[PDB]
Amino acid sequence: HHHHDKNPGSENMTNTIGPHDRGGSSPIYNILNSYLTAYNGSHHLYDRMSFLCLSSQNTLNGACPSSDAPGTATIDGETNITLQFTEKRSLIKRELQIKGYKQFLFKNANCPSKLALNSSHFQCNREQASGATLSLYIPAGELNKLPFGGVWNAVLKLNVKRRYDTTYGTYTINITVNLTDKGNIQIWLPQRVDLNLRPTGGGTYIGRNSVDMCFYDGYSTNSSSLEIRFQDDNSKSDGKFYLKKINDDSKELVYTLSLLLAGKNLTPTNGQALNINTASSVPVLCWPGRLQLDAKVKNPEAGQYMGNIKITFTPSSQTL
Amino acid sequence: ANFMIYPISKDLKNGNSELVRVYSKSKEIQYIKIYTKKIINPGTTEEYEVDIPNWDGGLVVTPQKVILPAGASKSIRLTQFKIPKKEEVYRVYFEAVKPDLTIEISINIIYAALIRSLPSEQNISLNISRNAKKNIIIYNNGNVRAGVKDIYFCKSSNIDDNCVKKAYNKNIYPEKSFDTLVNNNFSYVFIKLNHGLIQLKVPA
Ligand code: NI
Ligand code: NI
Ligand code: NI
Repeated sequence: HHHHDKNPGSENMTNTIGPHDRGGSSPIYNILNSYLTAYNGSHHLYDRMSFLCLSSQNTLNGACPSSDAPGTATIDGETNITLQFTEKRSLIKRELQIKGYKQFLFKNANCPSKLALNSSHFQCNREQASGATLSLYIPAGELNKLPFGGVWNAVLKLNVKRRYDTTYGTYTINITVNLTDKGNIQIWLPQRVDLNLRPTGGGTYIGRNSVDMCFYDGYSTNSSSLEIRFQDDNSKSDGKFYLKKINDDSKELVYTLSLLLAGKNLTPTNGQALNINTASSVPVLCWPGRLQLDAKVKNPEAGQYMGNIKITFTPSSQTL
Repeated sequence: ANFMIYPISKDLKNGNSELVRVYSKSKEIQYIKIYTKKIINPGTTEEYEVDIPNWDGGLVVTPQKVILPAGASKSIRLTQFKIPKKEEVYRVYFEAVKPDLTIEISINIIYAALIRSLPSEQNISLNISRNAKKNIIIYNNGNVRAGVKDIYFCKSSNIDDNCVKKAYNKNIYPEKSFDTLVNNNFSYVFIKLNHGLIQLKVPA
């Protein structure tokens, strides 16, 4: 229980939190761990430190009581702070809860009760305080309130005050939060398809269609690798996809697939598995992809044909 | 595709069980079937999967089928039946059931989560041997899988700058050996792993 002298004043700090994955529930995350705001051996002007928010309704810089607590009785507890977090690359904004409390310091006594930021002062064993500590933290489970992984940022401003007296400065705290979401992978076809089949020269036909798709894998991760498989039930171990006349298993027609996914192009056989290096609660934004179907058929019998294709999404084993 | 799953990967340890939730972004109610495959020879070129019943297989997955209301999520419970001596890896597929001249091609998305069934005390042991070609082989002695990134081949006990570096980024699973493909006769090796081990290299 040894403390150094210190005078309060404006401060600027940066606090980094995590990496924390989104998948597991957020634990408690410390922004300040009983940070010393003031202390003094000789006098007792730091016997009633209060910490006020700039606005009580404005969440930009944290919203919490902006005035000294009215009653003589202390408020034992924590102060709730609503603070606006902005993801860096999207500029999307979400408001999270922050918990804050002070703690008073006495020369000859130890009385460590937690007080709300604007709470009134007290004396321990009829002794006045000499300084105060300040703790601020993200509660458990708060980072799971964020809609998607990414670098979320915020700035907190608290005024440092002697209660019902002079304001000493303003603490600006820069809080960066690195959310991970590593187990997050999705695919969407924003919109079954028809190959719009038409004849060509020689009794040949040609059809071509394509589906646009939404595709995402959990980000701010390290480089990850995924596995995709394309299969047709009417898989004969050829590696070829087939369309059988409905009602006529005897007749088969052949078609092919190609996929451009986020700038990368591939044609898969029927049963092949493809690794995708990503270097090449879930999130809506998606890197673009397009599966394209194609077919060339000569002398084909009329009547409809149908084809079903399973596209399996998996992490692969030959990864890290 | 009208759904998604969280999560894509999970490790079950200590006999404890975890959950994989399935999300409906369709507004029309759907039915999901769940089934598991055990992965044989994982990390290798002869890797294959085979079906296991849901109760007497390494892992127990409940439920096997679900009603997926629109915009809601169900929960699927993964728990290890019996903790295993060495790591085991499974895939749990989430397919959907949709049954109630032209061409119609219905397109369908299936998710398979990669689940590691982990052993009780985790150890990693890497043994080196040399191949007929005299290439250097790495056997996973350790129960848990290896995950090597790069291998600094070395002329002598200390690395310096004359030692060859080749990056691999390939996992090594227990009881499996991996050929680095090198037949020249270096003395040691240094290995980094995903989150500096030094070992002698056999000249046989
Ligand atoms: Ni009162
Ligand atoms: Ni583009
Ligand atoms: Ni449920």
